[PDB]
Parts: sequence; structure tokens; C-alpha cells
Amino acid sequence: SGFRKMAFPSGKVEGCMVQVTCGTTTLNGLWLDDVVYCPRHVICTSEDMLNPNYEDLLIRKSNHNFLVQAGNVQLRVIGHSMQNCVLKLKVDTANPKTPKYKFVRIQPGQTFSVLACYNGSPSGVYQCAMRPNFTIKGSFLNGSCGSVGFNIDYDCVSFCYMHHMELPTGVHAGTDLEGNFYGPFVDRQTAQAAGTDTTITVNVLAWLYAAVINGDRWFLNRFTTTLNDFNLVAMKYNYEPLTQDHVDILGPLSAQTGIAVLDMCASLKELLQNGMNGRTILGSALLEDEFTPFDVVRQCSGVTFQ
Amino acid sequence: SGFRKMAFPSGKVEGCMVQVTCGTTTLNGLWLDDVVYCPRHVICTSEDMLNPNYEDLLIRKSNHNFLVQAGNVQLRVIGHSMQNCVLKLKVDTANPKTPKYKFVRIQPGQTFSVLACYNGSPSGVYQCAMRPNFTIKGSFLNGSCGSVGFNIDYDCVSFCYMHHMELPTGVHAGTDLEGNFYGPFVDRQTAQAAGTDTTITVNVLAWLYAAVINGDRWFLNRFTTTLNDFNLVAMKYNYEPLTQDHVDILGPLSAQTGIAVLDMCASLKELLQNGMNGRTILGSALLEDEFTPFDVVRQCSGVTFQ
Ligand SMILES: *[C@@](O)(c1nc2ccccc2s1)[C@H](C[C@@H]1CCNC1=O)NC(=O)[C@@H]1[C@@H]2[C@H](CN1C(=O)[C@@H](NC(=O)NC(C)(C)C)C(C)(C)C)C2(C)C
Ligand SMILES: *[C@@](O)(c1nc2ccccc2s1)[C@H](C[C@@H]1CCNC1=O)NC(=O)[C@@H]1[C@@H]2[C@H](CN1C(=O)[C@@H](NC(=O)NC(C)(C)C)C(C)(C)C)C2(C)C
Repeated sequence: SGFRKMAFPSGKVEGCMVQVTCGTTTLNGLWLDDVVYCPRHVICTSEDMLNPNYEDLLIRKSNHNFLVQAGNVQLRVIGHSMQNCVLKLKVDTANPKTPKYKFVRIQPGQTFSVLACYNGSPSGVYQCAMRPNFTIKGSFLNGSCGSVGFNIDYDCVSFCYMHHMELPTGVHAGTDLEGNFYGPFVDRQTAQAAGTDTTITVNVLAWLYAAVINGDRWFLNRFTTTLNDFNLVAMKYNYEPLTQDHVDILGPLSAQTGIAVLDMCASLKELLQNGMNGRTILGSALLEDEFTPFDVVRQCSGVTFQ
Repeated sequence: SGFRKMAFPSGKVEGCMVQVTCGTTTLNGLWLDDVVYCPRHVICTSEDMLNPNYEDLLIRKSNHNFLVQAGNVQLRVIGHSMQNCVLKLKVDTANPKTPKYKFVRIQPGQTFSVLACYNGSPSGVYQCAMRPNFTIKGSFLNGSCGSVGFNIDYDCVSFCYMHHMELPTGVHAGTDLEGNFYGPFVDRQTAQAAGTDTTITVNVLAWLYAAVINGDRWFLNRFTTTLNDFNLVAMKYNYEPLTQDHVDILGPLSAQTGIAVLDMCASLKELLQNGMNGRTILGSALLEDEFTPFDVVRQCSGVTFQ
């Protein structure tokens, strides 16, 4: 029993972190095989942040300008290339700890674990979700750029985020491993704003299921409803519309608890309209939306990894 | 910026997990050097749970009755001994991944990371706190026994918990690495109850500091108070008394924010008496007490590890 904000074991990723320095700028890089991936603005100085011309900046750099350290070991950069917003530094040595991996661009609502690093060294790990507005509510300080987000599928590590910046609202933005930003952001110091955020309805339902699985049933009722009537209420509260795909996705949990998805939607409807009334669900006073239906199954069934 | 429930990187611990089987019972073990540590009830059958006589049960076991697997590798048990509630199985091979470690018995209020395992394989990681009543609010299912709790101090891993059981209230209990239970519990199926739990006042204050560091200042006031007057209010709300030691411990955070500890105590006093009023602190609607003053510093300063 029990329910926690569970992160994936970080071992396979820790072996891939390195330190990249170019001048006075130091940040993290991901070393897979003979390549080190890192944000391209590692070549910028405080003077270039406002409106950097990356092609130019990079053309004035030579392989010796890049100091890459893997622990006490220094890696020799034998080539470099820029792919969108990331730098790919070719090194003379293949990482012997390279796990089986793949790069993926996730969709909003999906969750992943973050290995926060500083100077090539892992400081900590936590779970978070890609918000509908393409930001994440992270925990990052100076020197954190380069830190990656990932998910583990059996024996494979799926990298899906590389950290780049913080917004005025204290939320964060980054890219996928191919250098493509998630959201409408750019890597330059110009006014940028994250859009209006909304609640991931499908995750909230998965969480209510987790609650039932763990014994909290006070919010349940006999009522029911339709996808149509539900979504009308949802929009009034800044919740993401619910689709048949989401309904099908919640299937396993509906089957496990015997509570029909549309029935659970009625419970939620009432929770939105009348609040929680000083009561809690799974130790919380707010409806949590950073647990995907799969996260719930994984934690309430005991799925392990290599 | 940002604040998350951050766990320690699990890499160093993942290398030490193994699978221990005795008959039909399988659970996890911790392999350090040439020894495998695991809960002693791995030798029990469903028939022995009610009132097991461990000395007897163990006297009827021989080294070949213990199957220990480290991945695809099988480890030969060349000896065994029982230390309080844990079994120490001597093996023919020293773990080559053994990190620099130490065993510690923590005190209530302290936090640590848990590496939940099943069949010797890491399922996930999360941070939790040893409650004043000697239990933890974990996330454990059948097969989880053996999973350990730890903290990382620079380059050293400090093991402080080994999981053993779940209480009717859905909370958990275990021991230190020397087999001594935390709390008044025993490893047998007899009626046992966890005591009344209370809130870790000092952690709540550290969290309010984290809130100020992150920009949430709505709960602050000009008022102040004395340790005496505060503790009177606290007891009425089931909060742990506050001591001068706690005040000294919160020093660095008081210095960093410029808000005096006794001033922060006044803010808290008001929060207890008038509630939060539909407002939140660091994204929460309840006062969080699973962040120690050190956790806050570590996350708001960027402390890393080997
Ligand atoms: C990274 O660790 C980097 N630091 C440097 C330092 C020199 C050159 C390149 C880089 S990348 C850091 C992470 C930040 C620190 C606090 N929280 C984080 O997540 N990111 C940055 O410093 C980016 C870099 C420069 C600005 N920047 C920021 O995050 C700005 N935010 C900002 O300008 N935001 C707008 C929305 C207005 C664009 C602050 C937080 C003010 C430092 C790049 C975008 C190139
Ligand atoms: C461990 O993984 C173990 N499983 C076995 C199976 C056979 C022999 C030995 C062991 S240790 C498991 C973890 C549990 C599972 C659910 N959540 C957990 O944390 N622990 C146990 O099975 C312990 C074992 C037997 C009972 N037990 C329990 O946790 C009971 N709880 C219980 O009896 N609680 C009282 C307070 C009434 C004592 C349940 C949850 C009912 C299985 C030992 C204490 C020897």
C-alpha cells in the first residue's frame, strides 16, 4: 500500500553525465557512445545572450576550446556540430557505461524523471510532468543546464528532455535530445512568456483511481455522466478536455477497481463544483495531475527494470 | 528556482541489490563486500508468521537452502548468522561495486531516500521521513522486503533502513542495518499499533523558509513571539515541541532570508490558528513536514555528490 511521487532509478543515467566548459561557461553534457550532447549556448558569453548568432559564434570555435571532463578523466574533442539548439561534440572515447537508449519527444501530460546535475555531478532526482503549456515545474539553479529528463522502458533508457532555462514565473523550459524546444521558446534573452496552463484531466482521474486502490473512497458517488456533460464543466475550471482515447487508457484501472470511468468523472465533477471541504485524497488537499495512468499501474503493481 | 521532493541519486545502491530465496519465499538483500544483508523472516513459511522461533527455524537451515542471485549471477552462500532481526549471509564473492558506506540509526524527523526493489531489481526511488511514531509513509507491495533507505554524504552512502512490514493503517516499519527495529514493533504477525503521529515542527519551518527563498511571502507578518508561547500553541495542534537546538539548526536559513526564526514561528502560529484560507505555499495546501533544514539548503544551494 501507499502512494508516492516515485522517480525512476537514476543509475543508468549517472554514468553518462559529464562537464563541458567553453571559456568561463560550464554546464553539463550527456555522453553516449563517442558523442557528448549539451546546450549550444555553452559557447556564449554574457555579452552574447541578448541576440546571439550561433552559426557565427560556433565558426570562431575550435575543438580545443571545449574542455570535457568525465570525473577526473578528460575527454578529447575531435569534432563538433550543431543540431538545432544542441551541440554534438565528438570525442575520442566511447562511454563504456553507455546503456541501451533512445531519444523521444514526449507530449504534454507525460511524466519523466529528472537527474539534476551540477558540474557533471548528480545532485538529485525527481519526477515531474510536461505541462500543457510546454513548461515544467522543476528545481534548477545556476549550472543546472545540460541536466536531462528520462523514462525507463524495461532495459531501455528514453531521454526526452535537456534543460536550458528558467522563466520569470519560476518554471522551466528545455528541448528534446535533438535540440528542438518543447513549446514556443528560444535560447536567447528576449521577452518570452509561457502560455496559460491547465490541469491534465486524465492524470487527475488516474490519481483518483490510485486513491480508491489505496482505500480513499469518500469522493465516490452513485451518479454518472457523459463525456459531453463532463467536458462542459471541465472547461469552466481550466481542465483539459477528455477524449475517448483517455477513456480507453484508463481502462485497466477501471477494471481493477470496478468503478467505470464515466462514474469516476461524476465524482470529479462534484469535486470541482463543491471543493474538497477540508478533506484530503492520498494525503493531499489539491487534485494532483502529475501521475499518468501508467505511473499508477506501475506503482500499484510493482513493475521493475534492468 | 523551484522546489521538489528530491531523492538522492540511486546509482551507488542499485549495484548492491540482490535476490534472496529460501524455499518459496523471495525478497531483497543488500550485498556489501562479501556479505548479503536481508530480513530474517525470509526463512519463514506462512505457517511460522504467527509466533516464529527464529533460533530454531535457523538451526534447521543449511547454506544451500539460500539461493542468492545478483542478476544472472548466482552467489554461493558459505555461511550465515542472525543479528537481531536481520540475516547476514556470507558469500564467496565480494561485490566489486561496493561503494564507500556506513550504517546509521537515524532519529525521527530525519529524511532519507528509498530504493523500492522487487526480485533484486530496482522499481523506483522516493524521499520520505521517519515519523515521530517510528513509521514511514511508504509505497511497498508484496516482495518489497529487503529494500533499503539511505542518505548520501559526499562520497559515502549511509544506509539507515531496511523494509520489513506494513501496518493496518497502510504505513510501514523496518529496521536499521543492524537488525534493530525503529519503534516498538516485532517481526511476527501479532496485533501491533503505531502510536499517535505528530507534525515535525522544525521541518515545517524549514519549508516556510524554502517558500520565502522561492518568493512565497504571503504568510509572513511583523509579529514575533517566544519559544515558550509558541510551544503552547503547537501542543494544541499536535506539533512537536520546538527546542533551542532546532532554533540553532535553522540558523543558515534565517541568515539567508533575513527573517528571524522566532519571527517565522509567529507566522506559523497564525497559520495554525487561522488556516491557509484557500491559499497555497510552494504549490501545497497543507503544511509540509518531510523537508529537513538540511534538505532545504541542499536544494536551494546546489550540493552535489560523487
Ligand atoms: C543554465 O545552467 C545556463 N547557464 C549559462 C551561463 C552562461 C552561458 C550559457 C548558460 S546555460 C541556466 C539555468 C537557469 C539558472 C536558474 N534556473 C535555470 O533554469 N540557464 C540560463 O542561464 C539561461 C541562458 C540565458 C538566460 N537564461 C535564463 O535561464 C535566465 N532566464 C531568462 O533570461 N528568461 C527569459 C524568459 C527572459 C528569456 C535567468 C534565470 C535570468 C538566468 C539563456 C537563455 C541563453
Ligand atoms: C515483505 O516483502 C515480506 N514478505 C514475506 C513473505 C513471506 C515470508 C516473509 C516475508 S517479508 C512484506 C512487505 C509488505 C507487503 C505489503 N506491504 C508491505 O510492506 N512484509 C510482510 O509480508 C510482513 C511479514 C509477515 C506479515 N507482514 C506484513 O506486512 C503483513 N502485516 C502485518 O501482519 N501487520 C501486523 C501489524 C498485524 C503485524 C501484511 C501487510 C498483512 C502482509 C511478517 C511481519 C513476518
